[PDB]
Amino acid sequence: MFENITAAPADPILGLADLFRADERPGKINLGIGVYKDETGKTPVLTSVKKAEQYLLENETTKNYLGIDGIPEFGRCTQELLFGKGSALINDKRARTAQTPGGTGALRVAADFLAKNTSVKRVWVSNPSWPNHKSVFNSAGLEVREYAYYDAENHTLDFDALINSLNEAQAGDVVLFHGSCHNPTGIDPTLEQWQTLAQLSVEKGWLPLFDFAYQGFARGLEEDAEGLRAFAAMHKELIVASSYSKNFGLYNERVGACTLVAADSETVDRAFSQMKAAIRANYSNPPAHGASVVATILSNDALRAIWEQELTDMRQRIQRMRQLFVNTLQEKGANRDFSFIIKQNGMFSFSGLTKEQVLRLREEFGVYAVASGRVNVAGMTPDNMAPLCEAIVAVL
Amino acid sequence: MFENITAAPADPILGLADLFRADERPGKINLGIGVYKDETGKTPVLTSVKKAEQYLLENETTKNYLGIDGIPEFGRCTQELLFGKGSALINDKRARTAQTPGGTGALRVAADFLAKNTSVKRVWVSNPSWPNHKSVFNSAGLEVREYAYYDAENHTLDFDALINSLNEAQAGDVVLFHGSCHNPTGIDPTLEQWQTLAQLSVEKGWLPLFDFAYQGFARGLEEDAEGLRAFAAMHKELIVASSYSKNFGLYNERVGACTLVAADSETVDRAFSQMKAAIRANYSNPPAHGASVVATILSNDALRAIWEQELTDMRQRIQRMRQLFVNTLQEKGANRDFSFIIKQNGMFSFSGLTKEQVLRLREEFGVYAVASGRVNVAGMTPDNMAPLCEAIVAVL
Ligand SMILES: *Cc1c(COP(=O)(O)O)cnc(C)c1O
Ligand SMILES: *Cc1c(COP(=O)(O)O)cnc(C)c1O
Repeated sequence: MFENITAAPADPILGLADLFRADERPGKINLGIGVYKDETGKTPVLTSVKKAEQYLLENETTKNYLGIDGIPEFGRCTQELLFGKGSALINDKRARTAQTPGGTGALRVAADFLAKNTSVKRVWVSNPSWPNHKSVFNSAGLEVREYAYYDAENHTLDFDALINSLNEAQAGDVVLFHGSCHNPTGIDPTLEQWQTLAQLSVEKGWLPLFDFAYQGFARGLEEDAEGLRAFAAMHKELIVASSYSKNFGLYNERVGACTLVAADSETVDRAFSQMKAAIRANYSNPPAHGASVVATILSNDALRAIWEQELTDMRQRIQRMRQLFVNTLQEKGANRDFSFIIKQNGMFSFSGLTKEQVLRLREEFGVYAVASGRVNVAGMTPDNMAPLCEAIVAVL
Repeated sequence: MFENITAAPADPILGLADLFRADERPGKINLGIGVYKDETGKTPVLTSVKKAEQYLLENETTKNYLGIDGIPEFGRCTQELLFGKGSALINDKRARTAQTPGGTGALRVAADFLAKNTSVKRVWVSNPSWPNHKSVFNSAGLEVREYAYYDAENHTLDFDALINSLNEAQAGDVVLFHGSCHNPTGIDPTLEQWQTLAQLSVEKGWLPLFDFAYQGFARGLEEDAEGLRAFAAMHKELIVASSYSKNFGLYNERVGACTLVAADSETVDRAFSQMKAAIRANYSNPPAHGASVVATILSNDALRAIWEQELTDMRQRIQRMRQLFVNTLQEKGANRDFSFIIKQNGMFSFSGLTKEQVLRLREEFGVYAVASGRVNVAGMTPDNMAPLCEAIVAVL
């Protein structure tokens, strides 16, 4: 019965790793990764999570099942992290949150929930977007469309072209927004554009679906959430998928939440129960480890202070590197003006190199980027910074 | 958009917990649970897993993403646990295994994989079966049918009636077998009946789907697998979902694997890639914690020896309790002959009480069982054993 089965197509991101872990050139550099790396080239366990894990090892007495929605604490801290302390939404009991296996698990859960309990048929995802967004949505049965976003020429957010592509979006359609650090491009709407996008959404009838995967990496934990909070203020409904994989360095523990907000308590509840049933037919209940670690940190003044600083360092390292990158080029040749790399947020951004320029980089020079010219800035160190720009300038 | 949403129906198993955690009667007893409990009424963390977790805390240097299939070690030990050491299947490179979030996550993953890459439309699950089996299958789009199993009158496995219901099963149909400790009833096919069921499956063209959730609880780790191994010997294809939640007491860490076997290397591989793509659109990659704990134990002679003993104790406690149960009744009144409870395997079995007898138990006497009359034997202790049978005999 499996003899007819077709090879699944490689992922070139997940498929890119291999040739790196096969190349030999000494200079070898991997800027196609999706995780953060410190100045020494490693993806360390935060000190704060190591402390929370010792606590757990000592205080855990059972590994019995969590509820289907996970750890209550975890759910609350998330809501507070996302919407804020004295939020009208939290006080009105308008939000229910489900602990989920990774930001990805949250997306799929919203997907299966939306797919089977509502009349949603389409989801619009920004033009360049995290490639896996589409696949998560298709597998639920939903159709994915694309709205315009990135100005190929100006390396900016085309606000008009974006809106112009969102008028073809009808009422009960789900629009997907990246809360901060746009995954492929790093270009984020300003606060005025989020307020504008919020208003259009209210009039037009769209159902917002926020993907928060890097809270804390553009400007901070609170600032990074103003857009999401601009919508939360005028919308009666919205869904939000967050991940704690990149901001807690908890990648393989699968920590993320899927938050659902309705018009009032009775509704978020009724709707939440169907969400529970979706989870229940998927993985049954969430993995306690990484999430126990996050509830513990966030609810301990001591540990939380340390984590904030660890987040801040990470964020500051990337900012140190975007700047050092746009400079070393200016010194080592650099035809073009890469000044745009600066103030593009998060670990990524499009270099703007052609697909053929990337190949040449990876083949002669041994620098590994995603064919889209997307580079992970956190994979740059002061040490490899120089050969890196020298091999880029050697291709334009 | 969520105002039309319908209340999801309660789970009465997951919905049964509540009224227990609300009742007041001192004598209060919960035999409707799904987890194991020791003689003191607790679900402890094994000593072996506590040791493996200290190891991890000390030796882990990163929490970076696992592959989509998880931890290789974990995959190998599983294969060896399931098929055996010098297995033709392992040596021929005929099996690929994916670490998954719980036995439930494995089921869904097989489900989405089967749903989208094969011409499977139906799945047959034993008559009384783990209720969540159906929901996992429906959500993939597959249809669930039911084959006969349990002799209401004899408290036995109706071998004929079973087979008689499996002739309506056509060629590319998936038949689901519980490898050991049938979830609701505890009745397991003997080795001759597994060999017979294997042969029928080969001639008729069915695709076996084994659900192993209690390996080690009926007779042992190896014996519990002879059925599965009887099929593995004649089948060119078969799928197996295993869970490590009940045998490692790792309930909330979501540890389970989804094993896929094809006719040969090239095929299991091609097919495996599509399975990877299913996982990839679901949760992206598996939680490392509970699975790291299992690879570490299983690959350490010291720790594995301790675990085996802990498994053996659990298994022996349940056997001590089935026997003590069928006896205390014989002493305290007992109309009927419950001698059938003895040598019914695992933590469960049907008491054979009518749905109205269960209600009366739970309402007057404060004993909590699932309406199907299913009782968890591991929730019985020598201490509560006496009031328990006294309140049962008070209802017949
Ligand atoms: C990383 C990422 C996710 C997936 O998160 P996991 O937490 O690893 O599942 C989802 N969305 C975006 C935009 C991401 O960058
Ligand atoms: C417990 C159980 C499962 C689910 O296992 P988890 O590992 O908790 O997902 C699946 N199948 C059967 C028969 C079970 O008893």
